[PDB]
Amino acid sequence: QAVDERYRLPTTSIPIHYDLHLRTEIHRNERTFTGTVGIQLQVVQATDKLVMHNRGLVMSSAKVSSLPNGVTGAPTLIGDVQYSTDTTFEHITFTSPTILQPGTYLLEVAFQGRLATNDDGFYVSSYVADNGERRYLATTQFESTSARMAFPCYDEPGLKATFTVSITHSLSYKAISNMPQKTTTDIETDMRTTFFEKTPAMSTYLLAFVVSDFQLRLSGAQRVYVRPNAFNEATFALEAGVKILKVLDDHLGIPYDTYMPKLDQIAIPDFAAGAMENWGLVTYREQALLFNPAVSTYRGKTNVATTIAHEYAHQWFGNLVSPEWWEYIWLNEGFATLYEFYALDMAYPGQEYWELFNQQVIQYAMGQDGQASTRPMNWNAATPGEISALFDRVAYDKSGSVLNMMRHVLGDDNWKAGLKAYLTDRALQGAVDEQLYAGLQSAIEGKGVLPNGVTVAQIMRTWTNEAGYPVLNVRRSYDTGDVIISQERFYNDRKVPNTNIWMIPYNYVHQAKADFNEFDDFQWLATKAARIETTVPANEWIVFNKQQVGYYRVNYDEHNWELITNALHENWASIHRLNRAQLIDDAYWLARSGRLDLRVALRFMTYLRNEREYAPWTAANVALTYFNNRLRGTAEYHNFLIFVDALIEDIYSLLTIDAVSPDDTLLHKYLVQTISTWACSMGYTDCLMKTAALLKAEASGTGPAVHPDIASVTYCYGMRSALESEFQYLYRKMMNSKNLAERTMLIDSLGCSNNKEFLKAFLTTALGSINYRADERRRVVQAIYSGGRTGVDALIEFLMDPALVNEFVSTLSTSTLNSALSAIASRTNNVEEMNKLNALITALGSRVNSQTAANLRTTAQANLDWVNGFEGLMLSNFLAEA
Amino acid sequence: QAVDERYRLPTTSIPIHYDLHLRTEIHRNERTFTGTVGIQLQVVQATDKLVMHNRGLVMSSAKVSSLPNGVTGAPTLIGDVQYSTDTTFEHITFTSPTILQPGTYLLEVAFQGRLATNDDGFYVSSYVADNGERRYLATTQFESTSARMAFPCYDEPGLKATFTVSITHSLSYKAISNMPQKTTTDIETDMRTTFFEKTPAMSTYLLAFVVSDFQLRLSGAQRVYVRPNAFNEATFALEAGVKILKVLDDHLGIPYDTYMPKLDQIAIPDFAAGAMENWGLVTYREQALLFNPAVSTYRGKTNVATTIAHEYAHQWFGNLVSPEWWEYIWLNEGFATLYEFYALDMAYPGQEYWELFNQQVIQYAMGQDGQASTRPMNWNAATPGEISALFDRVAYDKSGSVLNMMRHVLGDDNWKAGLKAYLTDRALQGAVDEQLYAGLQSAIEGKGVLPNGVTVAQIMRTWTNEAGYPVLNVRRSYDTGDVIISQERFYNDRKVPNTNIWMIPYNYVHQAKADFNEFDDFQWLATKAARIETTVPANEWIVFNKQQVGYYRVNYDEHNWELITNALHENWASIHRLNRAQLIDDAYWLARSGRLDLRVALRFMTYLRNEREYAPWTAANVALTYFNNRLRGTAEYHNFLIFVDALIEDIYSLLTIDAVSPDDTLLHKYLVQTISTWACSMGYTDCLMKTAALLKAEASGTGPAVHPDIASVTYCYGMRSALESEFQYLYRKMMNSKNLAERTMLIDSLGCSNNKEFLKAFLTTALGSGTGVEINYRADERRRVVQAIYSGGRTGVDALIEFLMDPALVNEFVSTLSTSTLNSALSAIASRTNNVEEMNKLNALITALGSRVNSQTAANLRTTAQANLDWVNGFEGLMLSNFLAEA
Amino acid sequence: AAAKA
Ligand SMILES: [Cu+2]
Ligand SMILES: [Zn+2]
Ligand SMILES: [Zn+2]
Repeated sequence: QAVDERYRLPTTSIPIHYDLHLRTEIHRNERTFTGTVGIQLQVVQATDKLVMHNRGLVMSSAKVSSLPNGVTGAPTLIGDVQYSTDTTFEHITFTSPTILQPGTYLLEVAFQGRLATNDDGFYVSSYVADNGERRYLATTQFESTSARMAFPCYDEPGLKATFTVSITHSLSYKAISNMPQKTTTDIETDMRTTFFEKTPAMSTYLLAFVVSDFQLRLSGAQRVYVRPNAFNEATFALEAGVKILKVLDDHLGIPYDTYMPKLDQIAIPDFAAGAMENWGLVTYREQALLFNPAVSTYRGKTNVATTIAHEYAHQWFGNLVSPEWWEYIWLNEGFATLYEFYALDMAYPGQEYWELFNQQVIQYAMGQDGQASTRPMNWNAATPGEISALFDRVAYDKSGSVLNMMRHVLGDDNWKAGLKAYLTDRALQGAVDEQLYAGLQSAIEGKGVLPNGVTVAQIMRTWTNEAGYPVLNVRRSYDTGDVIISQERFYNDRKVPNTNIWMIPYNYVHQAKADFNEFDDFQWLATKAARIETTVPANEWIVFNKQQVGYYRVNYDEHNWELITNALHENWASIHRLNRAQLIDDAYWLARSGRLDLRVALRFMTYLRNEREYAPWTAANVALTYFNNRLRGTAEYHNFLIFVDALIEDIYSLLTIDAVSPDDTLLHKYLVQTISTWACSMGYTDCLMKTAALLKAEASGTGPAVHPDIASVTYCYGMRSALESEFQYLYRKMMNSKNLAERTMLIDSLGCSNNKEFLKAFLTTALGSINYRADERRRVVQAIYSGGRTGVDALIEFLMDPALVNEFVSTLSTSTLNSALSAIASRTNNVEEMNKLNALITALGSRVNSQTAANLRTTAQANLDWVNGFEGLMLSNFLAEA
Repeated sequence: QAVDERYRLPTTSIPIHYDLHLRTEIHRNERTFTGTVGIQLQVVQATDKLVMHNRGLVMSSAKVSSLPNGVTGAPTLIGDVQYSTDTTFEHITFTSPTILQPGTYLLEVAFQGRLATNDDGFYVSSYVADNGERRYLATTQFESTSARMAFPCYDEPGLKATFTVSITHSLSYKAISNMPQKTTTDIETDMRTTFFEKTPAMSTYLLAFVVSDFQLRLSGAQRVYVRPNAFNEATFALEAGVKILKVLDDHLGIPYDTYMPKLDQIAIPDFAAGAMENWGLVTYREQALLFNPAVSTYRGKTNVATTIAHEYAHQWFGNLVSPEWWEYIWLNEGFATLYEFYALDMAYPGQEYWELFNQQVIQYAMGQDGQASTRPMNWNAATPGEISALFDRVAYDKSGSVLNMMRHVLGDDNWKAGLKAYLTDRALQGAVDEQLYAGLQSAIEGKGVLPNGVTVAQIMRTWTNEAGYPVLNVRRSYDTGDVIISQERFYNDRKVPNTNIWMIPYNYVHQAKADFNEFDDFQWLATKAARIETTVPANEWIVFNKQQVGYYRVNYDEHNWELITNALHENWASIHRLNRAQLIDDAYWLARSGRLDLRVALRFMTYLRNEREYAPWTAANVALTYFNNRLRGTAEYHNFLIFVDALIEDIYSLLTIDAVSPDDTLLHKYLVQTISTWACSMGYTDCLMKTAALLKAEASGTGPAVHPDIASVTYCYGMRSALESEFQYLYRKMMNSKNLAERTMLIDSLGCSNNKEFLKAFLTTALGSGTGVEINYRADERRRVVQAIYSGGRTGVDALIEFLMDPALVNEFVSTLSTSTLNSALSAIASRTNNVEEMNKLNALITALGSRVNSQTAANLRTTAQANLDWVNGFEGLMLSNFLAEA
Repeated sequence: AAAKA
C-alpha cells in the first residue's frame, strides 16, 4: 500500500535525441541565459500533445516537423505549436494543430531562463581571485529533477537519449561538458561557440556543462579543473582518479573507455552535495577534491579519496546502467557506497582503507535503520521532494552494507562475474531490482554455492522489500551441547513483533578454534528460529557474525556474554578486532533498546583498558560519546570521567605532541585522534599542556606549524585557555586561507576557547560585514555551541541582549536562530541550564512562538529526566566502582 | 475663498539643470547614502539667498559660482555658502556672502542622507532569494513632495529642469534610472559608477533610480525588471507594455520615442501606491505587474493591465505635460483614469475591458461625489499633507468621468486632434486647466460641433470649478406630450438648492426607437430648467442618458419609472445594459437620498430575475450589499433573503463548480463571481457543497487545483465548514507562496472559516513570528489576517471579540501590531454589531479592555453600533421590510 | 551523488 501519482509523464511520446544550444554571458555577471533545443522523438500512441518537463523556463517559440525517413533524412514542417506548463507537476505541454501518428518527429523550441542561486539548475558560482576581484562561472547540477531548469526535456531517468551540446560564451572563458570538444568557432567580436561530441544513450540527470575561466591539470585522458588560485591543490585528485579508474576497469571487466574518450573532474566553489557523477564530467565541492599537504588532514585526504572512488563507481553504476525509475535508486548509491571503500582499497593496497567500512558504513547504517521511520531499499516516489528524500541512509549505507554481505556470500570471482553480467545486460539502459538478481544468479547457476532450491532473488528480496534489519538472538542450552537462534526486527527504541522473515546468512566461531578469516562456512536461517546442534564446551565462548559481514546485530545469553567478556580481559586480542568492534556496538545498542542488561554491556567494555586497535576504539567512541553527553552537566559526571580514565590511560602511551612519524599508518592516525580527543575532553593535563604548547610554538615563531594530522585536536584543545595572541593568530590564519576545509577546521578550533569574551567577539565577526561565506558565518555559531558548555553560555548571554539578536537575525536568518536554539536545548542538562534556556526563550519574546518553545522545553526536559530514568539509574549505579 | 500659504518657494531663483551623483552600499545593507549635486540656476530677482527644498538631508559643504557665458561657459567661484533648513516648510536656504544679480549661477552642494523605511524617499526594499537569503535594494518614490528626501532641489512640479544622474554602487548590482545607461566605470576593488544620459525638461517628482540585483526581460526599446525568482511572472507585463505604448503613440499622434529612447517597468517588493509613472522607469508593486496564470485571478490580470495602461498614459499626461501646480493635478490623474480603460481596450479589442469603466469609474465616482465634503476638480493646496490629500476620488474617477463625457461630445477625431494640440502646445512645460480648453477648442474652431455661443472652456468650467454633480430631473406631460427637465446638485444625504448651473449635455431614447449607440444627437441644458417639446406616446418610456456617458444621475416621474419597470419585465434586454445599470444605481441612490419612493426603486429591481449581463448585476450588487448589511442581524432579514433568492435563482444557471471553459469571457468571469458570491452568502447548498468539494479535491490529491478565476469564491466558501486538513492545506499553501496577491487571497480565504478555534489560532500566527525554516508575514499581511477574520462574517467577528477579551492576548496583539490596529479592529466590530445580543458582546469587550480604551473612543464605538440598531426603525427600514410583504 | 559527510 504505497500510493503515488500522476506526476509521471504521459507515455505517448519518447525522446530519441536532444540537440541543445545555450548562450551565457556569465563572464559579465549576466545571469539570463538563452537556448534552443531540437528534440527528435518517437510517437507511440497517436496524440495531439507532447508532454515533458519544465521548471522556470519561458518559451518564446516552438514548432514541429515530421521525419518521414528516420533521424537521418530531412524534416517537413508541420506547424508552430502551442505551449503551456503545469507548475505543480512541472509538465510542459506542446500542442500541435494536427494529431501526430506513430512515427518520428522533430520538435524545436526556443526559450529563455535565468541562472539559479541556490546551486541547483544551471546556476551561478563564484570565487575571489588573488587580486580581490570576484569571478563568476556557470555550472550545473541535475540529479533528482533539475535538468528541466536548463532545457525542456523528458526529465525521467528511464527515458535515455543522445545529447549534442553546444554553448556560446566569452572567448576568454572555457566550456566543458560530458563529451570532448568537437570544435570552437569564434563569433561576433567577443564570443565563441564551443561544440561537443554527441553523447551515448544517457539520462538527462547526468548531463552537465561548465563555463568558466578555470585551469586544468592532466594525465592522459583525464583532467582535473580548478579555479586558478587552487591549482596547487589538484595533484592528489588526478593521481587518485587514474589509479581508481583502472582498478574499476579491471575489476568489473568493462573499461570506461569502452564508452568514453575522457573523464574530467572539477572543483566547484558553490556546491550543495559532496559531488555529482555526471558522465565524463564529475563535479565536486572543493572539500571533496582539493588537498594540500601543508594544511589538509589525513581525514581530509580520506574524504577526497573515497569521494572520487564513489563517483567513479557511478560511471558504471548509474551512468552506463541507470535506474529505470527512482524506486531503484539504491542500484546507484548502494554500489557507489560499497566501492567508495573497496575500489579505493584496491587502488591503494596497504593503506588500510577497507577497514573504515565497518564503522563508517555498516555500523553507521544500523544506527539509522534501527528507527521506526526507516524505509525499505525498494521504495517509490513521485514528487520532486519525495525523490530527493530517497537519497538517504538507506539508499547509501544500508544498501552498501547488504551488497557487501552478498559479495562475501557469493565469493569474489562469482561476484565480479555477476556484476559483469548485469552491466553488460543492462548497458545503456534502465535497471530494476530483478535484473540485478538475474545477473548475479547467472554467475553461479549450477555452481551449488547456494543451498538447493534458493535463488539470489529469493534472498535479496527479504532484505530489499523490508524496512530495517534483524537482530539474531543466540541462546545456548549450554551444558547439553545445543544452540537456538532466532530473528526479530531490531529497533533502537522498542520491541515490536514482525511477520517478515529475513533469509539470513550466518556462521560462527568458538574459543579453541578462533579463526575469523574464511567465508566458506556460510549457513542460512530462513525461518523465525532454529536449533543448531553443536560440539562446543560450556567453557568456550561462541561468536556468530564473522567480521560483521552480515547485516544484523547479535545478542547472546548473559552466560556467553560473560564468557566473551572474560576471554577479552585475559587476552584482549583473542577475538578479531572487527568482531570486538561488533560486540562493542552491539552491546551498546542492545542495552539502549532494552534487549540487554546495561550492566552486562558496561562490564563488557571494561576490557578496553588493554585494547590497542582502530576499529574497536572507534566503535567504543560512539557509546562513550552518548554516555558522555547524557552525564555531562550532572553530579554523577565525575564517576563517568573516572570510569573512562580507567579505559584509556594505558593506550595513552602514544605520541600526540608530535604524533607524526613518517612510519605511522592511516589507521594509527584515526586512533590517535580518537584517544587524544578523549584525554583532552577529560582534562588530562599532559594532553592540555602539550597541545597548548604546540599551538604557542606555531603562533610565536618558536617552532614549526603543527602537522595537519594532529591539527584538529591541537588547535581546539590548546585554544582552551590560550591567550589573545594565539587566538588572534589562529583567527588571522583562517581569514587568510583560501582553503574551505582549512577554514572550517580553524573556525571550529576557535570555537573551543573557554574565554567567553573571545567567543562573543568571534561571534560578532560573523555578523555585519573579513570574508566569510554564508555557510561559514553559520559555522561560527555552530563552532561556539559545539565547543562546550562555556560556549553555549557565551551564546545564550549574547542572545539575551535584544539589540544583539537584532544584528544576529538580520545577517543570518531566523532559521539560524531557531537552529541555535535547538542546539542549546540539546545541550541543557540541568536545572540551572534549564533556567538559562527559559530565560532566553522569554527574553526573545515574540521571536519564539508557542510551538517551538514547547519543543525546546521538551527536548531539554528529556535530558533532565534522563538522569533518573531506568537508564541513568542503571548507569550511575554501575559507576559505583571501588 | 480658498486660503493657502507661504510653503511655496520664493520666486527669486529658478532651476535649469541638476547634476546629481549618489553613492549607496545597499548591497551590504548599509543604509547611509551620500551625494553631490551641481545645480545650474537663474536668478530673476537680485538676492543674497537661494531657497529650495530639503526633508531629512544633512549638508556637509556648499559653494556658488557665476556663469557669465551661460550654461556652456566657464564658472567663476564666488564663495562658500551658508545653509539652514526650516523643518516646517522644509525650505533649505543657501546664503551667499554676496548678493547675486539676475544671471546664470552654479550652486554645488555635498550632502548625506539615510534610506527611508516607509517606502517614501530614496528608500530600502527587500526580498528573499531562492536560497533563503534576504536581499536589499534602494529605490525611489518622489510624487507629492519626496524628491527633497534624496537631494536638495526646487521640489515643485512647475520648476522643470534637465537632470544628469550618476550612481556609485556594488559591481554585483545594477543601477537604472529614467534615461538609458551612458557608460559603466569600475572602481575601487568592488564598486562601480553607472552614468546616465541627460533627461529632457522634467519635474523633480518624476526622477527615479533603482539599485538592485534584479533581472530584465525585453522586447525592443522596453524592459521589465524583476527579482530573479519572479522572472517567469513578467511575461504579461512585457506584452501589454508593447501593445499599450503603440496604441497611445497612434492615438495621441506623438510617439513616446519623440522624447525617450526606452521605457522600463520594474516590480518593487515594497511599494506604497499601486504604481508610479516616472518618465522612462515606471515602478509597480508586484501585484500590479506580476502575473502567473497558474495562481493569478482574472481580476489580478485586469489589475496589471489597467495599471500599465494607467501609467503609460502618464508619459504624456504628467511627464511631457506636467501640472503647473498641484491645483491642476487632475490634468494628470483624470486622463490616466480614462485611458486606464480606453487605451487598454484599444490594445486588447474584444476583451471587453472598456465595459468595466461604467461601474468601476463612473458610478464609483458618483458615490463619493454625492457627499457634501467633496471638492471641485480645481482645488488648491499648500502643505505636503494637503497635496497628498488631493489624490482622491475627485482627481481620479470624477475627472475621468467628465473627460469621458467630453470625449463623446467632441467626437473621436476632434478629441484626438484637441489632445494633440494640447500636448504639442504645453510639451516639456507646465499646464493649467485653461490651456487644456484652448487645445480642445482649436480642433473644433469653425466646425460647428458646439452651439453658437459656446466655448469648450465655457462648458468645462461649470464642471471644473464646482463641487459635485447634478441630478437631471425629467418630469413628463404624458398627453401633450412634452417634457420638462431641470437640474439641481445631487447629494447622497439631503436635497439643498444650489445656485451654480452646469452646462449639461443630454440626449434621450424612447421605447419604439430603442437605439442607444450613436452620439450625434447631443443637446444642452445651460439653464436651471427647460421645456422639451416632443413626439412620444404616453405608453412609451423615455430614458435620458445614453450609456451613462453624461456625468449626472437621472430621475423620472413615477409613471415613467413604472413604464420602464414594465418594459424590462416583458423583455429584460429591451434597454441597453449600461442604461439598465444606470437605472439600477440611480434608483438606488435616489431612494437613499429621498428623491424617490423606495418602494418604486425596489419594484424596479424585481426585473433582475431575467437579467443575465455583467454591468447591471454589478450595479445591483451595490444596492443589495447595502440592504444586506443593514438587515443582517435583524428579524426582517429572512424576508430579505427570500427577496434576493427570487432575484438570482434563474441566473444561477451558470457553472460555478468548474466555471472555467477556455471560451468564457472576461465579463462572464466577473458575472460568475458576483452571482456565485451571493448564492454562497445566502447559503445555497448547491453553492456551498460544490465549493467545499473542490477545495477538498485540491487539498486531498483527489483532483486538480481549483482554477484561479474561481478560487476567490471557492476557497472562501468551501472553507466555511471545512475540516482541519483543508484549513491547514490552504494555510501551508499561503506560507509557501512567494506571490503577494496569492497570499492575500488565501489570507482572506482562511478568514471565511466558521470554526472560531481555527480563526483564533490563525490570528495567533499574525502575532509574533513562525517556526524553523518557516516564513512570516509582512507587516501589511499581519493586518490583513485581522481584516480577513472580521470581514469573513459575524462568526469571525465573534472569534475576534473572544480573542480580545483575554488580556494577555490583547497584550501580544498590541505589541506586534499598533494600538492603532486595535482601535481599527474595534471600529470594524462596532460597524458590524446589529443586535442587542451583539451590543452586549461589544460592551463586555470594552469593559474587559479596561485601560486600553479612553472615554471618547468607547463612546464612539457605542455610537456607531447604536446607529445600526436605530436604522431598523427609521423611515427607511420601515419602508423596506414593509415592502418585503412578497405575496 | 556523494552526500555531505
Ligand atoms: Cu547603516
Ligand atoms: Zn496616476
Ligand atoms: Zn552516489
